[PDB]
Amino acid sequence: MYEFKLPDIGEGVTEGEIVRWDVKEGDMVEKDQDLVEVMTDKVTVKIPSPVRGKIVKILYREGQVVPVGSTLLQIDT
Repeated sequence: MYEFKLPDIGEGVTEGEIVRWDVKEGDMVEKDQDLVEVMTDKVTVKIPSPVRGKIVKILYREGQVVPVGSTLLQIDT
């Protein structure tokens, strides 16, 4: 039941926008994927995913913007 939340690398920053997704619902993933881009204010930064398991469901879609402080995906481990 690992909950993945967007960490604040920079200052406070209160915004979460998804430009590209590296995974899809109903598919398996391995601890080795760095094709995910997360935009905070006005910059694109790539970060590797140190997690693995099974994807249950996706509540967020491409082009969706929401203030920082939520889980973009529920994953069982």
